[PDB]
Amino acid sequence: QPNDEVVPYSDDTWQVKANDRTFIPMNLFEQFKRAANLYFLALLILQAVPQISTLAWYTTLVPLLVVLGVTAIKDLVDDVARHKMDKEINNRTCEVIKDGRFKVAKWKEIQVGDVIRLKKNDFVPADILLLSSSEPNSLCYVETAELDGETNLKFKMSLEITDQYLQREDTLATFDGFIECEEPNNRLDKFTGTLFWRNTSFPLDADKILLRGCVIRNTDFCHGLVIFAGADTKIMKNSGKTRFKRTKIDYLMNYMVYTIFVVLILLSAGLAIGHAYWEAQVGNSSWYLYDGEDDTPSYRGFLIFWGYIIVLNTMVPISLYVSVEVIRLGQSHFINWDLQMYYAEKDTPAKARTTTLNEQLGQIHYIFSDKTGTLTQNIMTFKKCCINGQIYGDHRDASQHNHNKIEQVDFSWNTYADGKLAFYDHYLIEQIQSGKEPEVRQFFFLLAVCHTVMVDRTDGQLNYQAASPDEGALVNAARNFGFAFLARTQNTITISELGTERTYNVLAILDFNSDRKRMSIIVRTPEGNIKLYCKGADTVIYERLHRMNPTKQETQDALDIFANETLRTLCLCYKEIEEKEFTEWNKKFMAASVASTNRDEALDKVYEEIEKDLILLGATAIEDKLQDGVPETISKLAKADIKIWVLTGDKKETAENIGFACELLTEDTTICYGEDINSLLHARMENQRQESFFPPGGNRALIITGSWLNEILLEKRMRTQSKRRLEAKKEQRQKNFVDLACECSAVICCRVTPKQKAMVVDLVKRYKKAITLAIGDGANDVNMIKTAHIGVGISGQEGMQAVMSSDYSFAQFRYLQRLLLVHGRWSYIRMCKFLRYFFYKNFAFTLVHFWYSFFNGYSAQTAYEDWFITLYNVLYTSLPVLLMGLLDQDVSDKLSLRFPGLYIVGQRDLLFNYKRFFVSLLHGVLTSMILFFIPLGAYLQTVGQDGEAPSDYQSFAVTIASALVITVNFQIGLDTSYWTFVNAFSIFGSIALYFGIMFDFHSAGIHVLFPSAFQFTGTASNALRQPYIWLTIILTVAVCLLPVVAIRFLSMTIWPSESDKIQKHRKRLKAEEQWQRRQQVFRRGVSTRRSAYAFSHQRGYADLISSGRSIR
Amino acid sequence: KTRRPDNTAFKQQRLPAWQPILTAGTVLPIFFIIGLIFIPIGIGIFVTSNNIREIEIDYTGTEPSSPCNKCLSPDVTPCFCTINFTLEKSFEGNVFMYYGLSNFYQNHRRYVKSRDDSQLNGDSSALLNPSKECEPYRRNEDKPIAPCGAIANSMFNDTLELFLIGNDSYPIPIALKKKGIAWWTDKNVKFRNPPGGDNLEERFKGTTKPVNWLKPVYMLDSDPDNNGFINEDFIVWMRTAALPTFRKLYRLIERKSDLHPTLPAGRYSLNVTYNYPVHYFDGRKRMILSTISWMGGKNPFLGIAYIAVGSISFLLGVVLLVINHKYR
Ligand SMILES: CCCCCCCC(=O)OC[C@H](COP(=O)(O)O[C@@H]1[C@H](O)[C@@H](OP(=O)(O)O)[C@H](OP(=O)(O)O)[C@@H](OP(=O)(O)O)[C@H]1O)OC(=O)CCCCCCC
Ligand SMILES: *[C@@H]1O[C@H](CO)[C@@H](O[C@@H]2O[C@H](CO)[C@@H](O[C@@H]3O[C@H](CO)[C@@H](O)[C@H](O)[C@@H]3O)[C@H](O)[C@H]2NC(C)=O)[C@H](O)[C@H]1NC(C)=O
Ligand SMILES: *[C@@H]1O[C@H](CO)[C@@H](O)[C@H](O)[C@H]1NC(C)=O
Ligand SMILES: *[C@@H]1O[C@H](CO)[C@@H](O)[C@H](O)[C@H]1NC(C)=O
Ligand SMILES: [Mg+2]
Repeated sequence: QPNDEVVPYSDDTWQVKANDRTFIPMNLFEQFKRAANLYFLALLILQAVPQISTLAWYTTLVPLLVVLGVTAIKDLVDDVARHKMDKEINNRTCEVIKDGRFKVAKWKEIQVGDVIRLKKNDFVPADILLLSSSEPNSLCYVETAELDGETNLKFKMSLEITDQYLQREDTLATFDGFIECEEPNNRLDKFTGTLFWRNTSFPLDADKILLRGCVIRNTDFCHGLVIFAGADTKIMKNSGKTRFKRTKIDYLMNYMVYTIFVVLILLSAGLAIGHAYWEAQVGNSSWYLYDGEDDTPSYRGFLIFWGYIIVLNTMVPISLYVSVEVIRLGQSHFINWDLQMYYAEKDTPAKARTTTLNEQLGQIHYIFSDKTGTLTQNIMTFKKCCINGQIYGDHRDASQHNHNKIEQVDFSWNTYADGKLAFYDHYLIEQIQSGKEPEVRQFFFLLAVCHTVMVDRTDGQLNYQAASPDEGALVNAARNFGFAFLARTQNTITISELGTERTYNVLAILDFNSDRKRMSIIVRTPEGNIKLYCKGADTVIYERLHRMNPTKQETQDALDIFANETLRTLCLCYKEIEEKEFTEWNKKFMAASVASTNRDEALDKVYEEIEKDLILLGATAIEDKLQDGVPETISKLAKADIKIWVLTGDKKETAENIGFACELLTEDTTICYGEDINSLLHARMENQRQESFFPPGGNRALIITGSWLNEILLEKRMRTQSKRRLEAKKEQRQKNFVDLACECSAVICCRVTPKQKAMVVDLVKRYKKAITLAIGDGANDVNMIKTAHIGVGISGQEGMQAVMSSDYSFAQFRYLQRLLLVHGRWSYIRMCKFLRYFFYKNFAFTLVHFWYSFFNGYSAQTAYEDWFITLYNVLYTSLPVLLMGLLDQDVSDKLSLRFPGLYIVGQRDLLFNYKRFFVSLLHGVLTSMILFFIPLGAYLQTVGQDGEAPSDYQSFAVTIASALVITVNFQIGLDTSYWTFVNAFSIFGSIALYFGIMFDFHSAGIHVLFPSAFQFTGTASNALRQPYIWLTIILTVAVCLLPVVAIRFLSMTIWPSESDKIQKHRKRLKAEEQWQRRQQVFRRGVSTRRSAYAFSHQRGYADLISSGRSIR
Repeated sequence: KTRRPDNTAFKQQRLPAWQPILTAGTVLPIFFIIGLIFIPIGIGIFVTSNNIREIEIDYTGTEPSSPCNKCLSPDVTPCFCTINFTLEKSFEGNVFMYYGLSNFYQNHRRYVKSRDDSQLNGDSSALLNPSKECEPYRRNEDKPIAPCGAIANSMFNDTLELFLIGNDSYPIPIALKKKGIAWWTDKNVKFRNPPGGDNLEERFKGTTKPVNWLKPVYMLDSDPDNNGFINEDFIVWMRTAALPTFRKLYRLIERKSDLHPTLPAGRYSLNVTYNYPVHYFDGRKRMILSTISWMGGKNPFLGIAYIAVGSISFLLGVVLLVINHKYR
């Protein structure tokens, strides 16, 4: 029942009249969306209440305004960058009618029902109705490589009435046509409508509708009437819904901000309880601590709880969000700057068009790739051929093999030949030139006749307009080998045989169809003989061969060799037809042609009658050229433990060939189809009415058509509860397939809709909880690009449908190596290094107030100067961690491509867990103990006691702030592995900036201006002049960092990471052999193990030549 | 799309960088030079601090048999407490006299902020309009308190005197210097008298004294350079202590002209006018005499800490060395 040849759009009125057509909201956006921004607005209120305030309002506005200002600045450049992205690439213009004549118009100046005009190689701006075209009968050939993966051309026809009345420009303007049709739908395979014009009703079908993703090919100009436009086009209806993408760590940081909030409430409540107790047996007896306020001890503890919320508020960071997005913004610019991801051929650099999803590039689990245009160049070339059992195509010279290094064959002896055919084999040439083996000549005569392509000679260049690239590849190849298809007529062809102008009479073209898997042509030679020429699949043709076929075995061996080389193979054959035999068949053939009741099946029946005894000529081999480095990229990302799935709208045969060419499917893999997959899933149902679907050691792959994908996924009061089983039954089936598909080395989904592509991506996100990357080109990949965690749009081409909806955009698939292994892998290390240290330096700084609480009566007296808390998070500790998050490198970029195994670190979320989070909080907790209790030990005794003795709170505060700044800036130097000059400058500049500003605040000049704000006048000069103060600062820093160095060394010595191992033997690594294809896997024992047949083509072309529709 | 990126080290992300690796030969040296540099410093601090000559007398007299418990309940507010202490070893060079208070939370937040710096800076406006922070001690009856604040109000107002009991048994007075006991910045920058006039009487017009103070701030001292907001004892107190247990410089006992020790070993008597009550909140008043050391003062904690940290660094180095050798 499921059909492997069609895309299942089914399992997923409108009226058209012709020619009758910036700072206020951003601050609010970052306030509400972020809980921390409202937290710091709440603290401002608590800081303005004199009953509870323990820190000046300066302490929070100054960090907050800087944080708010920097976020606004970043949001501005993103707004400007996005505008530049849209404007500079949406420069698409189409000719429209709005006055007496056509005139250039933008794609956005297109209304529903305005006559337009397109030229050769023009993308269709909107779903239109063919009104007229240059070639006869108002035909139009369009390639839908962007609407689906199909690489062949499809012809479209206009109404017989619009063709003969809207040819001229003048009448197109006056065309007042009324169209009723369905409302905008997503289903691209038919169109229900009617055209009311000239007091008559003309029904419409999809054969008259050009869709937006189409590209006009082989048509000088075509005029259409826009039916739908913009988001109403059937391709945009297939585009998913844009969602706000967030990283796996974005969600994590929210949980951690809530954890520090809970800790802050609990610490404040305990300290508030302690103060309530302290005020009972100590504070109330202290006459000097009399404030004339009849406050009960429990009221003072309640009243100081808000004091410790304010004092300990710096526990939750005020610069976490700016720091994270400033780091991602810089990391996103390294992608835009990478010259190793710059495609010079199309002048296309990589584009990080979302500056917010960066560390997720280092966590990808599954890649869902498009085929047509993403893994391929959309180029097919004739490579090899077997003739009489002799394979031609190997590097050969003269009449015997001499050397591998062979120069390109010289086609100068051929008049029509050009350089398009890069053939390295001279032995074949003597066979063609010598003529001692006429069957070699007959082999290439077939390729010049058995096609159905068209020829353009409007200026003498003999251009071939092939609807099938396979035919274009073969017809071009035969043209170079001396057999050129020159001219075509309804009844005759004018092939030139090595310069001999011979005109043959075509008696019948047995058209091609998917289930037929072959096409034939019957021609009458100039002598008068009738010959039938057939090319097609090896399986079908070998069922219709003559009994006496000596070359049958040798040709079969060549097909296996071509199949093992990942080439698309066809078998050639012919037979002799007697005059009496043909006229008997011709009489039946004509009857099946005129008989329109069952023409499709009537013609097929008579086709089988004449294709009975065929003599085998040989076989061809065609390469569908991949993009460079595609097999190399797939092998390396497999070493990174990334699974690559191919989701394409192209046929099953093309998808399987590219799977073999990409090395995704090898001769070891056993290929399972929808028939096989469905049976396994069923057996799992009755079995349960989890065991692995396959033995663990086997190698397997799934090639699944869209019809079978719906079949296996069940996507082809009483009502209420009845749905739960239907939904629950599907959900069990959805999970069983994902477990099955993820048990396979490779999975290929072919003939799938844009919705199905996103569906497959979404199933893996749901049932595997995996991070997914989707890469593709054209509008049929927009749905999964928007669905995936990361969406990459292959740029550099002429259609930018998938680029606009993508997170990232580079031209070549092979650049996925550096996007993940270099940029994403580092971005994850750098993001996690930043978070590991960022929460360290905020706990080490804030927990000092907690330890000082046990010596100041739990009174929320700050252990620092008021202005040190103001500038700590923006000046003294901001820059160094930003530079590490933008410059750190554990290994080289070249050494991180050589070892894709380093990528697995971020897939498993090993560098930043909830455990790594609490270990950095314990690191900050223990640092704050030493940062306080070492100075406390010194200050409990004599610390430079003379007239200028710094034994006071202010000197105590300056000492702890000095040791803290040195310690947290020396920790970031222990964390840094890539010590740049800017990294060194920031670490020592931050320490130098603290001392420079502190001495400026603790100065006579500023105190005179306003004594109230600055209370620490002269403290730094006195405190930092004492040897004990510096001996205390040095001891504190040493005790804070020495245990860290020992732990880092012991951890690196006993449990070295993969980066550590590579760095140790970095200078002793020299063996890096380049990737190589499996050159030979030939074997003996099976005549045929796999059919490498592939042919992209459609019905209806033979009927165009048979009649005069396509003949001008 | 756009043109080719420009090949710069930063943008191509290949800046000249030093790649430090925590190798066996890069971290072990720092665990030994630290160990070999911290140990001698700890010995130097420890031995030097022990060589400092110090005596500490607790004259709070909270526990009976101390001969001035009579001042815990001073029926007559002039209460004089006398304690005899003996210096077994003479004090050489300049000697510093301190008073210490324990369990005196001078770092309490409600206490630390109870001052008007603009007033103590000699601002005319702040003299007659004390800030709200010194709220309980802004105004006494109608006019504002000159040193407003819980800090100025709770000023240490004990008087300490030292006499040398000679062989004749006649107490010889010991000269005590009350000048140069505060920070120079505190004396000459932070604390200023209100402007204008030449007599402090008119300058501090229309202000009351702190309620706890016996006499106004006019005559904190007879010296015109040591009275007002620029009084040394007042400024020493105003500098709040970091921890509840602290000591504040009281007097300087300058080195004698003769070669004899400034405080020769013998019998001494401490005559203190008991004025400051601290026994309510379990406080302890003390008198400390300490000699000057060119390594600051007496800090045996830093000496021991350097020995401990230095010893552990050497111990860690050996442990790290063994671990590395096994995993070489
Ligand atoms: C000296 C005895 C250590 C006492 C702490 C007990 C040990 C402790 O809980 O953790 C030490 C904390 C955490 O601070 P650290 O970040 O320095 O500790 C981690 C360190 O980064 C390791 O190396 P690295 O991977 O980061 O390069 C890491 O290895 P790995 O990732 O392979 O596991 C390991 O993670 P793990 O624990 O296995 O999850 C931790 O030990 O702080 C310190 O480094 C020293 C803090 C003490 C500093 C003041 C001295 C009291
Ligand atoms: C030394 O300082 C202490 C306090 O540090 C002074 O004791 C305090 O004296 C004031 C009066 O000057 C007392 O304030 C009020 O006195 C009224 C009498 O008008 C009295 O009825 C109230 O009890 C009220 O407190 C204050 O209570 C008292 N404080 C203590 C702890 O005793 C002392 O007078 C000062 N002595 C010298 C010589 O400066
Ligand atoms: C202290 O000395 C004085 C006078 O020298 C004497 O009257 C008193 O009894 C002495 N007290 C003690 C405890 O020695
Ligand atoms: C102690 O000092 C006071 C005041 O200076 C004085 O009156 C007294 O005579 C001195 N000697 C004592 C109390 O033995
Ligand atoms: Mg594509």
